Amino acid sequence: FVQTCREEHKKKHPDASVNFSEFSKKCSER
DNA sequence: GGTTTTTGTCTGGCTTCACACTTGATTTGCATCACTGTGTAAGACAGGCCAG
Repeated sequence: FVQTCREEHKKKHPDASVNFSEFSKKCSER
């Protein structure tokens, strides 16, 4: 799932390179 | 069902090779040479059963 989540968020966060720990937490929380 | 494991996910900044291009003198790869001895089998041949 995590790849798809991050791919969707590529536009959600306009140009940010997101953290590993926090992105894990977010994909986890959904 | 809980309790245990495998195997993924997301980045980048890292380390470690391969490739890039040239020249010409080495080094390798590979097929070939000339050549007889040896096995195999295509011949020839004397031989002996038997009939006129």
